[PDB]
Amino acid sequence: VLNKWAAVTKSAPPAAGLRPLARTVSPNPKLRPADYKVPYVLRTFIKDRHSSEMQHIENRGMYREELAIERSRFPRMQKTLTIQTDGSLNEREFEFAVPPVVMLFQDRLSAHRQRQVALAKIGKLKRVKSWETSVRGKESLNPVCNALVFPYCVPKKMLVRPRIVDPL
Amino acid sequence: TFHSQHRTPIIPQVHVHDEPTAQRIHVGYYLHRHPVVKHSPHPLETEMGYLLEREQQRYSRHESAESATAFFASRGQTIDILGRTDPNQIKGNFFGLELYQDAMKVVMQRYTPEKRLTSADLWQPNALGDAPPPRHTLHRKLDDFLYLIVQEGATGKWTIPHTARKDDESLRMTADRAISSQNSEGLDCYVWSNAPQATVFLKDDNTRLFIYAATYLAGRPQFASFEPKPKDHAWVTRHELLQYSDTFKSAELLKALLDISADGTFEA
Amino acid sequence: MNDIYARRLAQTSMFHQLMRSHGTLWAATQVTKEKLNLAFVKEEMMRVNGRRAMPLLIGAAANENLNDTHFTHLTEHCAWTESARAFAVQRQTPLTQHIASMGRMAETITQAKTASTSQLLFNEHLARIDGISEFEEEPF
Amino acid sequence: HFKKVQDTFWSNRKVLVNRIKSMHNQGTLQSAKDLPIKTINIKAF
Amino acid sequence: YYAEVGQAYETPSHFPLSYTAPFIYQYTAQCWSREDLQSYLERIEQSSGLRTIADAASRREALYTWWHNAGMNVIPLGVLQHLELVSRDIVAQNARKSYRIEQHERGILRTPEM
Amino acid sequence: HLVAREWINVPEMKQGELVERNMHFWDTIYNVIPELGLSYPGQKFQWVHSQEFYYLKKIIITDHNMNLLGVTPMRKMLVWGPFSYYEQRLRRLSALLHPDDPVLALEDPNPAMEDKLHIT
Amino acid sequence: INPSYKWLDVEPDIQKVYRSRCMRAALQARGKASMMVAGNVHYRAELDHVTEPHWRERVMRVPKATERFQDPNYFTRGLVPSLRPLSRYSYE
Amino acid sequence: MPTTVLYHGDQLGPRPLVILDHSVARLEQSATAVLDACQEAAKRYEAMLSSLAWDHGAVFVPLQVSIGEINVMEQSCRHVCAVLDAMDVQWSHVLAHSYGALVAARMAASTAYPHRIGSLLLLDTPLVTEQLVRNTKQREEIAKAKKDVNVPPAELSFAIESLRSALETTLPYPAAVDKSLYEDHLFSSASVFREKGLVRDEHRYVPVRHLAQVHHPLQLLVPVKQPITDVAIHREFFGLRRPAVIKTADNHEDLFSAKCADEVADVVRAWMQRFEPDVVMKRRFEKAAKEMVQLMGSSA
Amino acid sequence: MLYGGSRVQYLVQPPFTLHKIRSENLPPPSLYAERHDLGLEMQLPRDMHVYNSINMAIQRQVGGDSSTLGGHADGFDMGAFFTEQHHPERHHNSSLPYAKHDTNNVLAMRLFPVNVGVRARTEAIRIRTDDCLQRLRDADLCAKMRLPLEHPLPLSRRSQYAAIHRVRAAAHPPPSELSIVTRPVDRLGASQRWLPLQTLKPMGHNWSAA
Amino acid sequence: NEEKWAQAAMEYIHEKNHVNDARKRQQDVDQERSIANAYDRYSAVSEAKFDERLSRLIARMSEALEEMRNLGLEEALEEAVLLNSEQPPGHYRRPSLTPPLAGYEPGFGLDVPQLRSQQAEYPPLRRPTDWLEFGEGGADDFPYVDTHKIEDLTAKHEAQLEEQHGVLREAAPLTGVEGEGWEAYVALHRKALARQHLIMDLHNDPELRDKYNADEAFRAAEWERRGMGALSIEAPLERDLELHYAQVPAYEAFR
Amino acid sequence: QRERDRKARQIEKLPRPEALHDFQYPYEKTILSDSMFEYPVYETELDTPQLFNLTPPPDFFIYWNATDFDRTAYPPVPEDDHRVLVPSSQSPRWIEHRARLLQYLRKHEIMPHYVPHIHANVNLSVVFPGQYNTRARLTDENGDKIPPPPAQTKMTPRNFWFTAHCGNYMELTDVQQPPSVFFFEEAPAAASAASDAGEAGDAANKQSSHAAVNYYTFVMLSPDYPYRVPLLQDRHKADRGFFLNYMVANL
Amino acid sequence: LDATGRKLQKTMWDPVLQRYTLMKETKVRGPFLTKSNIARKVDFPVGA
Repeated sequence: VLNKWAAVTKSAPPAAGLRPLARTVSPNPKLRPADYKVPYVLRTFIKDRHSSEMQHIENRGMYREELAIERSRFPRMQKTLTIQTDGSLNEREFEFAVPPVVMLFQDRLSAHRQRQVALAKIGKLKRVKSWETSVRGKESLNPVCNALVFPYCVPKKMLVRPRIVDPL
Repeated sequence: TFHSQHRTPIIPQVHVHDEPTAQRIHVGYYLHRHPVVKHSPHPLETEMGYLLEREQQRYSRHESAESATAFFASRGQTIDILGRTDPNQIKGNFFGLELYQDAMKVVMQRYTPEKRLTSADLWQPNALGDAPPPRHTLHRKLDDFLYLIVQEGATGKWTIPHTARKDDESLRMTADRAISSQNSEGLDCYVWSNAPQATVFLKDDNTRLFIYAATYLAGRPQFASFEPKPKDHAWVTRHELLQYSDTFKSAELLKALLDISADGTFEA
Repeated sequence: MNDIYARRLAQTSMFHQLMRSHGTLWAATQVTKEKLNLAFVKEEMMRVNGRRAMPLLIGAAANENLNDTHFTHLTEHCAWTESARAFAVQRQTPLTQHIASMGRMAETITQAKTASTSQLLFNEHLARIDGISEFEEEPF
Repeated sequence: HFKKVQDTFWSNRKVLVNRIKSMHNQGTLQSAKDLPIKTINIKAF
Repeated sequence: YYAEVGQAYETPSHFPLSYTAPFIYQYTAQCWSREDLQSYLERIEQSSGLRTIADAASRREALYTWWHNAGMNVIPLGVLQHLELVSRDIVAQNARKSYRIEQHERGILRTPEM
Repeated sequence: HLVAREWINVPEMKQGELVERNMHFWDTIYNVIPELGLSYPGQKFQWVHSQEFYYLKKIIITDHNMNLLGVTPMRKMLVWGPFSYYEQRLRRLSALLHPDDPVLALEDPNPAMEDKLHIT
Repeated sequence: INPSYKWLDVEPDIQKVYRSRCMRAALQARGKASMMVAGNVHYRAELDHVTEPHWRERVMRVPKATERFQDPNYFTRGLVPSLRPLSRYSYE
Repeated sequence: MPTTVLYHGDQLGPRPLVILDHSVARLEQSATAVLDACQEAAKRYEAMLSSLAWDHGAVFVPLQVSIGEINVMEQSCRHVCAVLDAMDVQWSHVLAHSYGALVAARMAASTAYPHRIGSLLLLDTPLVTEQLVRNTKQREEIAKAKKDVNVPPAELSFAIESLRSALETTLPYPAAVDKSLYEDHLFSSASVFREKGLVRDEHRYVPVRHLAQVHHPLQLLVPVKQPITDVAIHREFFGLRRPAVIKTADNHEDLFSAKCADEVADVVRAWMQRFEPDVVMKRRFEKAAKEMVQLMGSSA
Repeated sequence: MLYGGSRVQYLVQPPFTLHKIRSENLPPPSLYAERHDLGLEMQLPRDMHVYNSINMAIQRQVGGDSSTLGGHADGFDMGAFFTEQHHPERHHNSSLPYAKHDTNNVLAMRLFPVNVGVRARTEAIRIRTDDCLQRLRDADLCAKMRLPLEHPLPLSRRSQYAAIHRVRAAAHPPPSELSIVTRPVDRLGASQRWLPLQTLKPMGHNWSAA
Repeated sequence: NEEKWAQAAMEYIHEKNHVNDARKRQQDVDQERSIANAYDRYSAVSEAKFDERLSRLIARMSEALEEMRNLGLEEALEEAVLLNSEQPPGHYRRPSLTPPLAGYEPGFGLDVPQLRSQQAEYPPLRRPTDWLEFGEGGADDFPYVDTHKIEDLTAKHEAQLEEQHGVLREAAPLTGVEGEGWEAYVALHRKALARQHLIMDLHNDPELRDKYNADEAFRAAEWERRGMGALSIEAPLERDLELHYAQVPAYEAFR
Repeated sequence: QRERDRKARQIEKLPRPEALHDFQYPYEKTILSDSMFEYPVYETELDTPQLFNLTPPPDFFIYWNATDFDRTAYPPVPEDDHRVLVPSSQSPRWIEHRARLLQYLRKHEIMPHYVPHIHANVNLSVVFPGQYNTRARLTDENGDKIPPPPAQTKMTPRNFWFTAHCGNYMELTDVQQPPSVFFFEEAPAAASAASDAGEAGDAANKQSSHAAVNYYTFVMLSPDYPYRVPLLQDRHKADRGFFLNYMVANL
Repeated sequence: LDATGRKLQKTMWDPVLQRYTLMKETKVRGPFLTKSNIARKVDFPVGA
């Protein structure tokens, strides 16, 4: 540092309040921290640094005069009419270039109307009946409990019974 | 979503094996029809549509790019199968299958969408201001739910088709045959739970009814074949069920029916 | 106004999808002795339907293994069939579901580009919107 | 600064999978965990 | 004044307050005669509900509030914050002594100079 | 600092005759600073408000206003009261500057030569 | 923790220590000073343990990556005064 | 709840038009003479509705004034929202000409009844007046300026006198009958504001800040000639939409003539055909029809 | 949220809760914190005798650290220290920002024409300051004597009649004594001729030490 | 030719914190603020009238399961409380904008054999129970696993979600509504797995089950040691209020 | 073993190209919050701290007219004004106001040094006759000397910021008139419960001042004559009294 | 390494001007103010 008494002294150094020093990772692989992984965030280069450095903050919690719509996540959704196989007209949206009204095959009902007539091949279309299921295959054991309710399961002395088998 | 059964097994219900001395117990099923069309849009909500669809647009993930193709086009890298960049002609022949184009040009000249308002719902006051009108059309109103209330040929009051519980059956099995028998297996019903939906203790017959919510899918509800010797049925909404309150069987049961009754509206 | 359709089509299902679910909750709230009321079922109903999808590039984000139990497919309502934005919350958008796997290398670029086209992402998407989809009966 | 770090990932990736295809080829049974980025499933390659 | 020096306050923490006066003084002569403190360090014991060195370390709030609403004319609060500085030391050291004796049984065995 | 108004009475000649046109100076700033429109929830505490003109830190708007409740302390500089305790820190800094250093820069109508763009 | 890693403390007040040393060394001359002082070199091993008896566990405890990055929403809701994610190591 | 209604069409549909008018009378008297009272009001609408063949039927509800103080507004809403329950209808478009307007603007504003009013068309009724709004925005600033103490009382005193010396008129009454009510209860100038000019108890009709909330799609009908309800102010409050004008009518009460009965309906029917779902749907698919074919025309 | 991500109700964010300050908790009004909060040319080097000053090898990591004392005891992490200490920037510069160094009058390095070369500026910000020192001494000398201000305050008047010894506070003169006119030649009413304090030549030094 | 498609594709994934609109003005950005509040003012009574109905639906179902227990149908409970796994069949319809057409076939009989295909679904759904059936030690009575395979399966996720939620708090942080929407969804799982971890500890231990059910402040203490709590939804102060001048946005105000 | 572990060490020599969601959280991204960026909101503005602890107007556009010179930027009035409280020993507000006042005195060098043993007992409020004047003057329009405002008769919001509070500021123009002294005391009571006196206290013939402490004397004296000197300078190196402004007795 | 075909540029305190200005790279040997570093005259947008 040059003081007042130096053989040569310099003019005004810059007050640091303008053009500040960004505290960013040193390129030296020893002077970067541990958790730091090379930032391969692939992104469309935003030119003006007003909109560039903005990415480097996370201000989804800060108060907003606007309404808190979940933004910059839902890409851009083009509505188009989808005429279901039974003509029931829905309306849904997609992000890419979808045309207007899209004719639809292979709907929900058509699949069910497919499984039935295919189950009509084996003739089992009609139904399996509970009260008529005098089939009483079971067993009761002590340390057993349902598994389909895993988050809210309960253990007790539970009767065991086989599932239904549907050929399809 | 109401996903398909991915791999979830179906654990059936089973005849019980220890006779618990079954008592006075009936099992009724509160049949209703899924909404056929969507909630009639309140004009405020349409004024909310021009809000979100504006904001959800001007804050798109990629603002200027008109779509995914319109974005992907700007690099010359396509997404579609056939490799078309100009997204106007991807809209003309979306699928690379020209038979589909045939399957369209017929529709866009012949198709005319159906009318949401059923003329069964152009109700006329000259019919009468009397006890509720005969409302038999299951095509009545496609916005709301349509519940089944049935009056017996016994005392005229209204009831839910209800039958007693045999000894070794559960309460889903009873409710399962409770409809299939009274329709000769001529209905496609769907009981949601494996346990009742409501409960009403009677003092007249001491009887304990277990309501069950089931959804009509298909099948003509042959009524004179029902158990409670019915006079005529009624497919009424959760709302006008208050209209039968005068002729209705049990004030203990009416509100115990409105309280499990769904609605496509929830403005009540 | 696809959401204001979805929202008003979840309440009529969270009504039913609770009717089938109150039992299994009643069994559990009998031994924990917690109170089974609106203040309990709502907490349940949120952990099954609402699932903010994480950016799909973390690996652990794509590995969410809790909202596809045999249960969470039963009490889950139909929210993400009525609007794709409700779908881009729970899962990611039908294309970003693909590109991200190629991003985290779970599928080669060639596996993405061909199978991530505007057409397949259409007929495939409208399978989940219907629930008519291929399974793997013996998952490996 | 940007353009140099976006392109490298594409050469830095092709260095990985090419060399790991070989480092699988050499008989080195390389599960999905021991290697740097776990989410890859080599059987997809 | 009391902790950084590390005097051997041999006063167990249950003595009356009047037996922390010989320590407080050695830092406050030129302010109050020694026999004057024994007029302040007794009115504290008489008027307030505090009696012991352990008390004046556990009731520094209850003590001051007494002084504010009862003392304030005689006892200079200089004494109090001095009285609080020793009572938080005599109590401290007795914890360091009582521990030093309780390891010496468990077999740690360190000399006078530790 | 940039002390400027929203409306500036700028003369202009209509049909060869002078007439006053209330100029909307606000549109002059935003063209100069496209940063103010692009507002994100952190920008009022941003370091450099406009990376073009990093010199610019505040824009003192001076427009006579008739509402009773003036602008809230978020957007008004406190200009009343004893701003210090021990010494009005102006008379201290008023010791260091000299009676011969600038206080004004009046623009020049006709400059002596290309250098003298303003007179100090 | 480890007697190999040392800091250099400069405490600004020279009178604050001189006017105690001149006592601490005048008391211990009359045999009236206690040797359990914090500043004693050979006592520091035991001194910490009289006051904080489980300080081993307070530095040995390994923190789960959940609590080390406390819910960022607790920072916007203001519950936690300011999140410090890198200050994780107990230097005591 | 009254039994007296004039249903115009033969049908009643799911969600018909619920037309309101002035507060007909008070049912303190029997329902028979007040029936005649609302029977003449329909004779202004019996004409307009005929041209507007409304596929949902059309209603007319009578409103009573209150025996008391606050029961003027809360009654009429619950009174209206009941006749929507006795008909099995929610979201009914409403017309309005008089005090039958404020009630809609009292329901569509406040909670607990925002789903009964779907639309709201104003025939000639002003909801706010320039004098009433340019004053209330000061009645909010003076409210602070009366409180805060930095303010100089030379400006405060000047701002208060300029607030009473330019006080608010009652809402101009678009009829003759409630000219009582518009000057009796709703805007009793000796009661609606205590501390004269400074605080106005607008909880009886509606606080103006809430008239800055009603986003129920709102429309104003206006005679081209000298109107009541200046358009300049209303566009400021209720969003920048131009109120369609009745280019033939001279003043109010001439909307209902034969000169306009078609277009005062042929612009109202355009309003009902903005929210009826089957209408907007047919213009929707038939849009995409004419949209798609543009892609089949460009295929060559 | 129970609806599957369809954010449609309560979209408007509720404004956050305010975190108040207890103004009584604050430190007392501090004079030494009143002076150096502003930011000026410089203080003295903190040394007449070089002891106690500060070392040049740590003159970079200061600025408000005159007050006695990281997030922890310390380990300095070798990061943000050796990552901020010698940034990629701050090297191969020539003018590091104004840190704590008693270099030339930077308060007057800003106010001066850049036209003049350096060695002729640092010799002219002093002749400016040399006058600002006389203006300050005269005000101290004139006020303490209750005299209305005078400058240059000639040498017979200076040494205020043997530097009167300040009769042995300071007081204004009564407003009868005040007036704008302050030069002694203009006060009484010598030659009133006027000349500037220094000659500014836009010439550049022709000896560069390197 | 491929890595150039991906280079343009992984551009499509990037979510950037982008500015407010430059065309927004304090004259409309409050109008849209006036609309949204005019909506939750509208939808409230449509939601208040919903959760009030589940206050009734639940009342009927609880009091119908507890009646089945007094009517002596004990074993009927343990088969009626069982989870009804049969999903509403494909026959079950989801409503659309317009009703079904009277006899409509896809494209009126213009049938495409391709677009009617049976095709994939992404991703492959693997669930926390596939480590039980379709894994080794093939459980013959799958939906009736032994309890000890649940005391371990649940103990796997609390050792997995606590690790999934470790990285997803540093590697993918996010704040605001989506944040408190992610923590809630997480904390609801660390709670749901906790009551599972609780019933087992309440099951295999025959001591605690009595003193647990003995009083209230114990469970409300024991539940506080299990991490299970009572999630408090933020109360909507939608009331028209004048926000304090310091709570104004943290950006330059609109135009 | 040797070359596999080498290959295992080649895996660590292999690059790790791993696209990230966004920037790494601690090092490049950062989390903003409302706590970081918030205007200082003093919970109570008695000491009038805005005028001293200045903070820059954070915003970019700073609206400063010329008319904002007249306005006397006093703080907003705080409701539950201390001046009307009564100094009972059980009043919850008072206890809060008792310490907060003694909090402010320690902050301003007063309590332990100038006034050593303050027995804060009574709720003193020295209202000044105030006009919110920006400077001493004459009436502008009327061409008249401003009539000296009368002795304050009642405490009020307008007379809030012209009281004597915990260190607040008052423009000297307002204090130019003698101050009105409102003080309320509670400490005198007939007994520890005002009971068993049996009409005693009535036998005290000075009820308003019946006790040996109830005739009060209000002395005002300014320690900073002629200019505010630092405590740590004047506390030790000089012994001079105070500039006695005012002293009423037998209040 | 030739990451930059462009001639380097930076913003640095120009100690003469006391202003942050551009710094275009250039060989270190050579006169730094030649008759090529003259800027063509221009009338500013100021003045009459």
